[PDB]
Amino acid sequence: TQCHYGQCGGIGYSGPTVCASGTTCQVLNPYYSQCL
Repeated sequence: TQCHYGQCGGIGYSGPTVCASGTTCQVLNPYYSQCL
């Protein structure tokens, strides 16, 4: 599960795309999305 302040991933991310329960995957950049 993607951790708080972890990259849930933007375009081309093949890792943990699901954020921790209570955190939301927020796109900060097209490729950088973070779980806040």
